Amino acid sequence: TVMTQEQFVKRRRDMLEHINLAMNESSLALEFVSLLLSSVKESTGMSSMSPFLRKVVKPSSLNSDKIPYVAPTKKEYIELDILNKGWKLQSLNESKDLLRASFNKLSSILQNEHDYWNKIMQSISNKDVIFKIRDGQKLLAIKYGYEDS
Amino acid sequence: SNQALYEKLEQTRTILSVKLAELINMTTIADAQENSELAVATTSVMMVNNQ
Amino acid sequence: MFFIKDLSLNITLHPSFFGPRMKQYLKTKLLEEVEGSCTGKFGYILCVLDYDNIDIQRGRILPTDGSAEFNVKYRAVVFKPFKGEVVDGTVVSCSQHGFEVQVGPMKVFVTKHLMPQDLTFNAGSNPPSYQSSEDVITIKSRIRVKIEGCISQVSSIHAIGSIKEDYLGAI
Amino acid sequence: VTPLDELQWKSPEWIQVFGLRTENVLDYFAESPFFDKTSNNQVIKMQRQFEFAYVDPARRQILFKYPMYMQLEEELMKLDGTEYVLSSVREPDFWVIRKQRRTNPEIIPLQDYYIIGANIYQSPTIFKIVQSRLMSTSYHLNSTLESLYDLIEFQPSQGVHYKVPTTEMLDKLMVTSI
Amino acid sequence: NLTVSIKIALMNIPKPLNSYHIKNGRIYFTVPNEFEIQLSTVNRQSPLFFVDLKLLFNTNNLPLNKPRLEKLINEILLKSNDPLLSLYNFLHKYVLTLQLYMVHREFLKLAFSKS
Amino acid sequence: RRRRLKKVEEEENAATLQLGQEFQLKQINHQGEEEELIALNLSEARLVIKEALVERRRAFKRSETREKELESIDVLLEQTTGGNNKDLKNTMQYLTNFSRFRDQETVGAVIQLLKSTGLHPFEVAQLGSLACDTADEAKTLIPSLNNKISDDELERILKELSNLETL
Amino acid sequence: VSFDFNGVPGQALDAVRMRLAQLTHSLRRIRDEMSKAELPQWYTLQSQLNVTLSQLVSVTSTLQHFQETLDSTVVYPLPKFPTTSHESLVTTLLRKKNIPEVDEWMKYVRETSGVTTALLKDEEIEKLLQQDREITNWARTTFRNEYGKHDFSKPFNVDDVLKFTFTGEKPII
Repeated sequence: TVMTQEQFVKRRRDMLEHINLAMNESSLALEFVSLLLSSVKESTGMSSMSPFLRKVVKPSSLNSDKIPYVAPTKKEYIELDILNKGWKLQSLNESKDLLRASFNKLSSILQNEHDYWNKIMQSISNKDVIFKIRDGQKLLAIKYGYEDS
Repeated sequence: SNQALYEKLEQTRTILSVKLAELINMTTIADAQENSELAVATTSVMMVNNQ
Repeated sequence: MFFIKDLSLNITLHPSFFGPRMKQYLKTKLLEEVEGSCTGKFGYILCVLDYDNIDIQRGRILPTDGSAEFNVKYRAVVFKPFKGEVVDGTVVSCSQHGFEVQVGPMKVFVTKHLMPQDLTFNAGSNPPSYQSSEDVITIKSRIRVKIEGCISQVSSIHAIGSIKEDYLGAI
Repeated sequence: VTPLDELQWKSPEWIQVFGLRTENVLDYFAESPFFDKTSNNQVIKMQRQFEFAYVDPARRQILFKYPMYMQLEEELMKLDGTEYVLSSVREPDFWVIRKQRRTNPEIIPLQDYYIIGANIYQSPTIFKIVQSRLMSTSYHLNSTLESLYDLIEFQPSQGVHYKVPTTEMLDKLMVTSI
Repeated sequence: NLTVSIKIALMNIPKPLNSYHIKNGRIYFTVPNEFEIQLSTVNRQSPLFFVDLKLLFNTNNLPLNKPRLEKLINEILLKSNDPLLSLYNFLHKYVLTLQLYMVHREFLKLAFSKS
Repeated sequence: RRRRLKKVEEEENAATLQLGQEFQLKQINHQGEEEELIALNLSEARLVIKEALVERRRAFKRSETREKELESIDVLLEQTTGGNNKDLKNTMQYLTNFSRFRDQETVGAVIQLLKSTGLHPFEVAQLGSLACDTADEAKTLIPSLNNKISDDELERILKELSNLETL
Repeated sequence: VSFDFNGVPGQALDAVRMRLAQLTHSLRRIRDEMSKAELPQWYTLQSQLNVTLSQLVSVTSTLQHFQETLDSTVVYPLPKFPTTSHESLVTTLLRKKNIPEVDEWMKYVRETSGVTTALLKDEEIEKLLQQDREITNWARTTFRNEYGKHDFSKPFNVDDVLKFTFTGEKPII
């Protein structure tokens, strides 16, 4: 396939907005936990609160209590289990497709590399001299000058 | 240089030997332990992104 | 233990380094005369902090030697042991007199009088080691030791260790 | 199906007809799906149609301020089992009502329900809150990872890197002319 | 156009800069076969601002440090007592510095021998 | 300034908090003002030294697992500094072996957790350095902690230090 | 009054706050390093992504270790919370609903599991999961036995020769 600038920049923008959403959700969870921790600690929750949350609400604004210890039922055991089975199957399918695509692309690249090395060994004699050179990419440079002869 | 090639080859060989087996081994169910849809989600995404 | 302290050193510059980059020569001689240098007053000085802004004032020419004396003030991380302090380390040598444990840049030698009596020397092992009923102490072994004695010369520091206290020894 | 811990409930027909104040939060809450029909509150409501320990000072203030809730507590001490009691009030509009089991008095609490502007919410578990937030975080992170790996090209001649999409003398002029 | 023409009437003009072309939202101060620099003003009481410049001597259209030269030309227009004489002196010295470096480049690329 | 000989003084001992007259709690800095004595734990010292070395590498240019960490800091060491680095190499190896915490956020969590105690810098650096487990073991490892921290507070703070221990 | 803050878990909430702050700070690193027009070096970016993923695993494992006393504590606002003025804020901070994207994708994987509750009995589901875990056990012992099948100078003295060269005496052997 061939990749273009506009497709590149829309992928850039959508992964930027996805990482923004991930950061937002993680920070919302962190600030909920810190606002609940300030009910009993009052110091370390204030460190993890937002300045905006400190402006809006005061610490010790939430309270929680112990509802009784309950054992989850077998219906939601098997529901969580069948969810786990299906989602592990979906991850297995994604891994299969990723491995297949990587194998195809790497096979194309290695056929190109094998052709390149076969061309090198059918092209270059041991009398010729080769050295590595940068631009930062590695390139082979052959020296044909008479200055050493 | 060749000692570094030894160490890198050996480490990569061991982790290739263990890694796919771990990838499929963590696809198990037990009442290791996943009592939450969050645990299921995290283990499933760490399969693809870690193994 | 590791500390951060304000340090001052009188450094001598030969007149051959009286160039436009005399400050750079001063900083380089500060590096290869302070980094890794041992002093008994301020401990093993490891690395110089804040290399971008090192306080170098005017340097006095010595009236007879002709060299310049700069009183350079700097920030550095040091390592000074103290009596009665518990540190971790690894064994690098063993003998019948005792064994040395490597903490930081310093070797603390633990004498043969300062192990529990069940632990005995075994020189037949290769490398020679110390063996007891429950654990073995050899080269490249993690071990926690208390320093109960420190001697500090002008340029050398040597410490004495012991593991006879409970909840010490190998980790 | 929508689980009960995840919905906001109000009855604006009840708000237009009766109106919500502190004196009618419990029978306003009785119309909610949060309310259990087999509760001691409802059965003593049917019966009536037909200092003290065991409570925190937050509920002491509510009882000593509102007399009908002391009447409710005095009638609930005669029975044992599930009940709803009003724990914290901010006038004019904030309430907290807790599920509560009582034995003869030994009291253990259960799930709570907070009332903000006659809009009733069931108190979720903090596990459920942070777990939903981390589900969202994991989904967005996985999408970020997949979309970033779509931008990865591998070459053997270099390291693995990003796919490539498909005048020097003017300062010398400036310094010479000025 | 009326604003740049109502502004240039109150200012003295350099003798080689008497060729000015008055169209298209700006003024074209030109020196023939040397350069043509175009400037605009916003109002009566504000000093003129750089718009563009075209090089008229044969090499052309060599690329230049456009934002840097715009910044310094606007700066000297703002601070100079006589903006037109200052601009003419600076630009004449700049194009002749360009010409000296160009003949230097030809002389160094000519290296016949250096003996 | 008085010119007494003052040759009599107590021996520097860690249990009595006597670290010498120039490792006192207050230190006059190069700017002239007094400052709290900066005592580092092992992971904190490793991160400060690594930060100094990468800053020096940046200045020279302008002018995680154990195996990759050791070679990375070895290349950093040989790139940054010149001669007489046996001692500094041993410090780097010792800190990367016995570094309890990996990154800056975890170690700064350790400093703020130990500054919530309001305790001695030497004592909190010893707590952050030694991989202790129980309160009584902490008291017998550091005799300086006797009659300073309650047992429940000690066991809980070492409990979240054990939680913060990683890899 | 005191409101009796007690049913509030201290150590579990503190631990999840510390891991969650680590995860949030790593996500902030990824945001302000990756939003720029030029991407960072891919080795550094992959290392940051791996640290972020490992911290997500760590906070999930800490929350799993505190699975109880986290389902067993329900949270309500207090009166000193401004509820009339910031009802949206308190409901956003106390929401347990996760996004329609993740719910539609969990429904998708539930449908593509190939088996559902809607047309099978609970005993049939339990025996299907039992034979499923038996198949996984067979696969992992196959991995175990397959992995166990394979294994996983001086010819002379320069000083002596030069001392001969300058004096004439033979090198000592």
